[PDB]
Amino acid sequence: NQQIISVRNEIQELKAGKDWHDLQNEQAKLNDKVKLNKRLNDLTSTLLGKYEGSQDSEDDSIRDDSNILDIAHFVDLMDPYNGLLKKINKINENLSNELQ
Amino acid sequence: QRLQILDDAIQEKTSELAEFENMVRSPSAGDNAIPGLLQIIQSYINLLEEN
Amino acid sequence: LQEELGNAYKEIEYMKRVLR
Amino acid sequence: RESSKAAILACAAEYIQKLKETDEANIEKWTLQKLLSEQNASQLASANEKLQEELGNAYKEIEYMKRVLRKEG
Amino acid sequence: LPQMDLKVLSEYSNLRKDLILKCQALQIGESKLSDILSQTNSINSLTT
Amino acid sequence: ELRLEDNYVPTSDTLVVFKQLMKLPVTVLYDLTLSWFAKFGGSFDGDIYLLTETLDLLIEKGVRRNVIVNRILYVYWPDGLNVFQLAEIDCHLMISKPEKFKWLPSKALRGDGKPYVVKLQPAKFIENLQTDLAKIYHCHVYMFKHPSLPVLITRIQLFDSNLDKFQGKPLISRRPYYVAFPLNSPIIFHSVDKDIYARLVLQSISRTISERETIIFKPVQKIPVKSIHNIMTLLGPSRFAESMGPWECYASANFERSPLHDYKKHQGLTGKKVMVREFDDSFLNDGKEEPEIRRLRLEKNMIKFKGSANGVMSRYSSLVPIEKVGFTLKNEINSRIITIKLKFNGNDIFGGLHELCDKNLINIDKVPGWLAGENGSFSGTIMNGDFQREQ
Amino acid sequence: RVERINGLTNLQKELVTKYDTLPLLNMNLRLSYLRDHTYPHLQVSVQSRDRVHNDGIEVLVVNYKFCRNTMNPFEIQFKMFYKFEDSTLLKWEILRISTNVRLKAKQLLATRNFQKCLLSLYEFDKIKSKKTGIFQNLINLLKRKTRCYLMNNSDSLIVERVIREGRLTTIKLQINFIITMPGERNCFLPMSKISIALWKGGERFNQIDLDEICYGLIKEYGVKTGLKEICNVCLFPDMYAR
Amino acid sequence: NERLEAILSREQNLLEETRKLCMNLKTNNKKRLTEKLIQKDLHPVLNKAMEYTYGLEPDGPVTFRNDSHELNLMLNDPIKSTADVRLDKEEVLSLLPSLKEYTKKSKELKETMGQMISDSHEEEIKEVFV
Amino acid sequence: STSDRSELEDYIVLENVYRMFGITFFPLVDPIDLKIKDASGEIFVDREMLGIRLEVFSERTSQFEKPHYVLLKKRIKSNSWFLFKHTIPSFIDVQGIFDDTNGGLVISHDDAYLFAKRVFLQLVEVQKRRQIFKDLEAKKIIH
Repeated sequence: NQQIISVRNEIQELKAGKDWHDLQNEQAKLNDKVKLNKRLNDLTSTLLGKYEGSQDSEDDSIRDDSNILDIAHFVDLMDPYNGLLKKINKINENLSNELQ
Repeated sequence: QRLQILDDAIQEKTSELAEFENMVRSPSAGDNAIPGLLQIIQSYINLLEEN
Repeated sequence: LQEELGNAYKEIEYMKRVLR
Repeated sequence: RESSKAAILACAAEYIQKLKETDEANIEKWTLQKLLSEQNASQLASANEKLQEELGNAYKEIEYMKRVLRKEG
Repeated sequence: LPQMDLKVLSEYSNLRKDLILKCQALQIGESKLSDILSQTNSINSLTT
Repeated sequence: ELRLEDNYVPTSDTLVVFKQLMKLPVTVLYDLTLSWFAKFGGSFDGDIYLLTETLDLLIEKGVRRNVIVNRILYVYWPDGLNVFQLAEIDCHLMISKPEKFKWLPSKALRGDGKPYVVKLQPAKFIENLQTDLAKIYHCHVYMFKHPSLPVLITRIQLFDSNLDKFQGKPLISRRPYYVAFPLNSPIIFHSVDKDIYARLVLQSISRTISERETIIFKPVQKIPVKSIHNIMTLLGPSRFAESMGPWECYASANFERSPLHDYKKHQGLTGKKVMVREFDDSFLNDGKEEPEIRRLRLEKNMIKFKGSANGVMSRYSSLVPIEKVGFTLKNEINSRIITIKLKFNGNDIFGGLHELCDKNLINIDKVPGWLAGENGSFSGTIMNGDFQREQ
Repeated sequence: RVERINGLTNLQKELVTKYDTLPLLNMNLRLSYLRDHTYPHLQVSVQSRDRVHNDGIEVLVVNYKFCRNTMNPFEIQFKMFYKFEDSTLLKWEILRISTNVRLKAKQLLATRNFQKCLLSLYEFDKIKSKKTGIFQNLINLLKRKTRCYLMNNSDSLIVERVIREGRLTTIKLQINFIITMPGERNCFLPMSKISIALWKGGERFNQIDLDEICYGLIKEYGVKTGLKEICNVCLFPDMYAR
Repeated sequence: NERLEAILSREQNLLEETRKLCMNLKTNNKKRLTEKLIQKDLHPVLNKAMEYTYGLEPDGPVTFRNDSHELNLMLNDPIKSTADVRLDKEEVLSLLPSLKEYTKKSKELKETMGQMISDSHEEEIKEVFV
Repeated sequence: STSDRSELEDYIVLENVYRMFGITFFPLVDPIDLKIKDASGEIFVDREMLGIRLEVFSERTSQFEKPHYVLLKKRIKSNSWFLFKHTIPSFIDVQGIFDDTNGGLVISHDDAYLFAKRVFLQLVEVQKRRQIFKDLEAKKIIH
């Protein structure tokens, strides 16, 4: 029974240890750096050619954020408060105050 | 079923966006007059700033 | 040298666009 | 900070072993850093040579389109 | 999920791959729905 | 099958149980008897309402608790008390007398090293703990919530094996091991025991809490402290943790009010009355001093040792009495490490030091933070002016 | 010696008579902290703290002028109704918003709990200033080597560079720093998103692995250095084609 | 006693397996650092990440962990996959039929917004006003 | 006087306006760290302290909750703040948040404000969650 308790305590101390978490984090870091370096090499190859693979294609909008950019620009354009027309009206009042 | 309710929420959002799209579609062809007025105003403003 | 190469490529674009 | 004699001796042994591992790891880290610095220097020299010959080709293109434009007027 | 008669193993691998596709579609749908919710937020702000 | 259910009867000495129920008042005995007969029943014959009426006749007869103790130990359950009864009476003794129990705190560290805020699903936790400890020993575990504190106190009881000793067919009990679970706090309070069974119980608790990522309990203190309310004030998930002694004003927030409040009653407008403290060494040089400035220096000592001018309310009694603290102050006087080991003992260390400061035996202008009750009940080494606790 | 200290007490006189852990009552020092350290570049102003003492209600009007962008700072003006004892905010209303922040603040201020509104406005001002600083740094780094110009109302930076490989095809990179104010939905703070988009001669790259690369470089190098390395990767293949 | 013998045997087998896994992970991480990304195939913009990560151990992930709270930043998070099973866009588009509907709806909305902006002539009056 | 009373009065009102934000810095001196320079008797603080307060606004009661105070003292040998005392309960890992801020050591007031905001977001989270559940109870939707 004492041996069982001791080996289970060893399990708890080793699985929740600091070095084991260090090794797991280091494995995650190596995987991330390997994948990032491979993708960077593929990107600079495709951006300069001789790739031998796709890679340079965009036809399905599985993830796109040009539309939200366009929405923000359109909203900023015809804002009833600042907008474009109200800036022109502010220019009109400034010119009227300067002249008359 | 989680993806089903996710797609239902997405479809409701697309219905809202399509409601807004019919709300903004105004046919017009008056850009030429605005461009001509802007060009004339820019030329006159450059002439005024040159003095 | 990158600045010089960019200026040289801009000059190439100038002589290309002024050409026929 | 430890209190008992046995705890002090055990922590001293652990610290001596940790310092030994730190020294070996620092030696390996310095060798890897020297390898990285050598790679960076050689690569930057290669990029300098490449863009230098590219600039030479670009200036040859300047002269070629210059004499072409002088031929045209 | 780990990966490995022959028909049971092939069915398990196919089901695991299908669940991986379910997870991928779930994260993509969640991120997309957040983006659409931000767009609808801006659109309703302008409309109001 | 080795797990112990709530209907097994163990061999317990009748006299020990007799003197154990003597300490309980009559009303908790009444509530226990009705709850026990509603759940499990007894050898006494009668309806639940009939037994309620019988206990009613007992309580408007004004009978002493000794008679009802003899009744519930001799006619209601003459064969022996069930394990649920033996656990629930001892938990009720814990509720009635909290000062008779000492607790040891242990943080629930996990993984990288960030503390794990332990959350319990109580019925599932009890089931999983009993199934885990059933593989090793004959275990019965009972869990209840404190009527006053926001904790979840468990009680783990372990049973062992068994001139000619004739025959008993027994299952001898040991002293129970208590582990207190606060609601949302990494700190775990457990009973003071260092045998292999306490280590087994804590190990099984750490294995059965986790279920997602391995959790180790690291003890944050080796000196036990009494009175579970005090250890929740010290190590529990309260504001008074990490703000003790001279900094209890921040933990109680009696000095500032909301910014939405009357600005005529602000501290900066009304002001506070203080005294010029002499930075020159004049304490060692020095009778019938003025009773207004004497009140001010008493208030100064009160502020230094309890944080508040009026205190958190004889008057020397701190918010939490501390039994043992030991500080190891280290300085560097011309490239020499000079260590001073101050050890303390008593019923309330900082209250006694406050009393000594009131008697002009300790300079209140030179008594440091750690001596004044800051980071209380923690013993450690003061290096470079920073207190780091021991392990 | 017994001394009375108030909000106008000298700092040295306060340190003479300091034996408690309470904060310093030197109110000039307190406001110096509040103005210079916790909330810099914010010109707060209170101009009317009149009261209706029959109801015991204090009427406060304050002006918050977020002057981090000194060229065109945006200012707001609140009106609070105190309870002056048993302190409850019965009603708060927005008296005036500057027109250049009026839409984002109009979406934000529609919800209650004005503490979140003030913190979100200050955080949005700080994040917008950080965006302008980062974009100005990248513009100054790439002004002469490439072509830098802002569009989408200074929310996207376009960097263009012609490359050797063909008949001088151009490579343009769009980097985004859109800032979102929480109006419909997961907390009250103004959020910020960074995404990149690369074109070579008019052909868009795959956004999935390009966003993987953007995530990796920003995760590794931070935001300023990360965006610098994104620009170096996506604009100069010749420097890295060894 | 036999039951506890079996329990101890299982626990010792688990301990040996866990220690072997830890040593294998340590040697595998060392070999992966030595044989995969330190070679000439390393991209030159990762030369500075390697320097603080392994060369001499600041400006790296600490800077991003500061910036993600300073700016309240998000990025486009990676799609979590395992065992090199890359994402199948056709499968997830067949799994969410409303994504293509949003594709065409956003294309129509962007076309309407673009023609509205072109009619507005904001860019022409923006440059001549500065 | 009465003009100095007026200026202190406005100062108190302005301090309340600043504390309406929620995250404020207040000056603090540890009485132990008071020493004299002995040139003429100038009492200077030895180790500079910095205390922050976190006043979360409870919209359900329309009240300010009681403040949580975090006090940072300067290290003697490194010139960087460290988590001296705090009045925040243990389910919010303020030590982990402080160690996560700028990768350990913090120097400028920007890093201190970042740590303050990071823990004030947790306070907002718990207060908002409790507010939603208490409003669910108040509307008699749940028992």
